[PDB]
Amino acid sequence: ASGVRLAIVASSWHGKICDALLDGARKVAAGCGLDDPTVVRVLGAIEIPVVAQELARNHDAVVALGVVIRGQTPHFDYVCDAVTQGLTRVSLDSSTPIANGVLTTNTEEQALDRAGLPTSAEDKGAQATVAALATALTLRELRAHS
Amino acid sequence: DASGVRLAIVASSWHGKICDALLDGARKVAAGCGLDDPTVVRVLGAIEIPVVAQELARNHDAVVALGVVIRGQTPHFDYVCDAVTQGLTRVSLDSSTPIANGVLTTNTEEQALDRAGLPTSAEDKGAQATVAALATALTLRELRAHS
Amino acid sequence: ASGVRLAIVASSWHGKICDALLDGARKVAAGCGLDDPTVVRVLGAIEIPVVAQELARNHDAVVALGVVIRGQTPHFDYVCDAVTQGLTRVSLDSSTPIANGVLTTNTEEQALDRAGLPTSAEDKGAQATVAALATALTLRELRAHS
Amino acid sequence: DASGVRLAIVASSWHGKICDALLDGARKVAAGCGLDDPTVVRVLGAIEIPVVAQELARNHDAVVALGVVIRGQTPHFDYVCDAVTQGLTRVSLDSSTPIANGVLTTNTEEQALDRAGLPTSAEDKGAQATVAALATALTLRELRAHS
Amino acid sequence: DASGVRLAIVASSWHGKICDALLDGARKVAAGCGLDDPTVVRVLGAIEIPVVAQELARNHDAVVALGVVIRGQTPHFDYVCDAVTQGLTRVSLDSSTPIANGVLTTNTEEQALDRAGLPTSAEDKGAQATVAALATALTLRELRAHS
Ligand SMILES: O=c1[nH]c(=O)c2[nH]c(=O)n(C[C@@H](O)[C@H](O)[C@H](O)CO)c2[nH]1
Ligand SMILES: O=c1[nH]c(=O)c2[nH]c(=O)n(C[C@@H](O)[C@H](O)[C@H](O)CO)c2[nH]1
Ligand SMILES: O=c1[nH]c(=O)c2[nH]c(=O)n(C[C@@H](O)[C@H](O)[C@H](O)CO)c2[nH]1
Ligand SMILES: O=c1[nH]c(=O)c2[nH]c(=O)n(C[C@@H](O)[C@H](O)[C@H](O)CO)c2[nH]1
Ligand SMILES: O=c1[nH]c(=O)c2[nH]c(=O)n(C[C@@H](O)[C@H](O)[C@H](O)CO)c2[nH]1
Ligand SMILES: [K+]
Ligand SMILES: [K+]
Ligand SMILES: [K+]
Ligand SMILES: [K+]
Ligand SMILES: [K+]
Ligand SMILES: [K+]
Ligand SMILES: [K+]
Ligand SMILES: [K+]
Ligand SMILES: [K+]
Repeated sequence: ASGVRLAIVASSWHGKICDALLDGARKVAAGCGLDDPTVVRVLGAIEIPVVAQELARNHDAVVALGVVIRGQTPHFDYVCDAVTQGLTRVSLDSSTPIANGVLTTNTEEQALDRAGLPTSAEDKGAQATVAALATALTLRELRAHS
Repeated sequence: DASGVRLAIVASSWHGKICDALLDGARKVAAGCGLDDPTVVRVLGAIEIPVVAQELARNHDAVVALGVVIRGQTPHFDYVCDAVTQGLTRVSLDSSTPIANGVLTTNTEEQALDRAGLPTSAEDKGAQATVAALATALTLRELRAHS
Repeated sequence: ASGVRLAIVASSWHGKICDALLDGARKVAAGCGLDDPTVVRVLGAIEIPVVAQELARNHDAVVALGVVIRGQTPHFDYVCDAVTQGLTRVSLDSSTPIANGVLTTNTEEQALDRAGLPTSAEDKGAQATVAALATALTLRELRAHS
Repeated sequence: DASGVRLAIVASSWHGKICDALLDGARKVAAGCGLDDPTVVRVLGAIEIPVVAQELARNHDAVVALGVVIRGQTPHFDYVCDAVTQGLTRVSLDSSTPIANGVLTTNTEEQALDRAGLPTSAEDKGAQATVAALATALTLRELRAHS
Repeated sequence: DASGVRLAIVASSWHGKICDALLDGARKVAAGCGLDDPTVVRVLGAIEIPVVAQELARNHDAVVALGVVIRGQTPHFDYVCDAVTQGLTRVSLDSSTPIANGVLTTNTEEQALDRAGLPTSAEDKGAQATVAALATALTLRELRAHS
């Protein structure tokens, strides 16, 4: 996976968790032979798909990272619905893997357990990057060459 | 700073007070970021927002949507919100322009007041949405083509 | 408001309420100077989007009126889902406001109370027309002239 | 009259008895409206309906989709009905052709029988879906260009 | 005899044993139908399927999608299923190609095992998806232009 162009875009709402998710992503890339990928920051999860649409015109793969926790209003449902619609529409418009590494949890302890911190049980940020990179290599084999 | 961006705000009128509070907080962030007079447009309900926002998109770098939708005794709450979701998301990708979602979705009237930026409110979503739109407009400019 | 082309498309399912909706829309059209709007009838709410798509080709605003009441099956949810997706896609393809005056209630007494009958609480049929006319008048001032 | 309209019907196969009962009511209405032999095509499941409906819309004025989806023990039910709702809605507007939704969504099997047009049923949705398609086509015919 | 049709299969890897069980059933239906060597591609997750299926569609008459999504402790379940539903439905209509939906969605692991087609399973949904893709392909072939 040395010749694949990778991009990462991560939101900033709930800072501590997002930094953990970006850390797993970066570590997976460097171990797979990719030094410095393109990393872009945004404020919220709803602003992700419009930045990924721009990034897909120059890269082989995009990894989107975020965290959305349930509150006391039905606001949770609609923030997650946009990300679902947006990323799916960007993937098929540009024929590029967009990996969804956006966490959707009920409590904030669950979000901490899936970010890849010292005592976490999981790192879905690392999973997402492996997902994007493997797909990119697959598309390269299936396409016109040699 | 964000002095060079073209910004538009579109806000509905259903529930006057809360809408007037959301517009107030949005205007204060715009002014503090260097933008004195943005394009402000009023509409009746939240369903009319996406079509007006599509018009603003072909002349602006950032569009901010403001409104309030409170749950009644019929499932009418669900489908008003569903319309705003699909509309604002499709507009954003057709025009390659960030559209901020600052339309409140609450169960009670108290909650809606508490997130509107009034004297004794817990937060202001209208101010939050305007920061979301300007910052994403500045990012796209850096990513896009310049000398 | 007299220079506005206005089309109204009303469903037939639950006849009594539909005619109450349609006459509320008529009164507020006539009061705003528009004596004779284009009125088209359809049977089910599902058939509204396709007819509105046609009416958008030579009108400034379209109003959609209907009634959907919940039964013993999840059928209620999918009828509303179609209406939501259709009118949203019709408004954005033709850059025309399409007012959503389709009533969605749990019991029948609720749908009567929102129809604008002699002793009802309010009239959503009139509200939807004011919504279309005002938005049409807004798009007029924003667009090219003179 | 109403005999100038060309009609197409696509019905899935999942659940034997009920699909045939839906097609029967559809067939009765068409012949009663002057249309003796409409284009009938069979598919396996409800997910395969949209893609055949897209093909039939290229030389027909109206298309009727028929089928049955009954709830099981997994959330599978929700996602079969989403694909049908999304698919047909896209097809109807792409081709500017009415696509009638006569696919049943029920919690039990006894509910799906009662709405299929059987000897002891309370109603028949297959007949209602066809009427909806023919009427809408005739309306579009009048609204569109003719000498 | 479906010896003429060009078939592609795309199967995710999340939950290894079940994804092997799904693909085994799909290969066997293809082999009995006269199709010896189909195009088999693997991916990591279910979200990754629609984009690989879109590439496969440019060169095949039908595509089969296989995978497993089991519910957890967070609302994550709904959203992974939502993306698969939207993606596949849009791909099938864009390309005018049947895309069979053999991605399992269950509440327990024991339920996903029972519909995969193991030695003691109740059913095999992998085989069911392929039969759906092949039959629809032959139908579109009959409906489309030929001398
Ligand atoms: O196929 C999957 N089944 C699951 O139960 C499950 N849970 C889960 O988190 N994923 C992730 C997978 O769909 C994607 O690789 C990822 O979400 C995209 O970045 C998956 N994938
Ligand atoms: O990433 C987010 N996580 C949340 O829990 C959450 N709650 C919340 O209100 N936002 C805002 C974000 O979705 C948008 O930027 C905002 O709606 C402005 O359009 C976010 N963003
Ligand atoms: O306007 C409707 N209100 C309802 O409560 C209801 N229930 C119901 O089954 N329909 C059918 C109608 O939307 C369509 O004509 C039908 O789906 C056939 O395409 C309708 N229409
Ligand atoms: O902003 C709104 N909040 C609500 O709770 C609510 N409920 C409600 O019925 N409307 C009307 C609005 O969506 C539209 O103007 C109307 O549907 C006409 O198309 C609104 N608007
Ligand atoms: O018509 C159907 N009704 C159901 O309840 C049901 N459940 C179910 O799994 N299918 C399969 C069908 O949607 C597709 O042919 C299958 O998913 C392969 O793409 C169907 N089809
Ligand atoms: K690319
Ligand atoms: K190749
Ligand atoms: K723009
Ligand atoms: K640049
Ligand atoms: K127009
Ligand atoms: K002007
Ligand atoms: K046609
Ligand atoms: K005409
Ligand atoms: K093909």
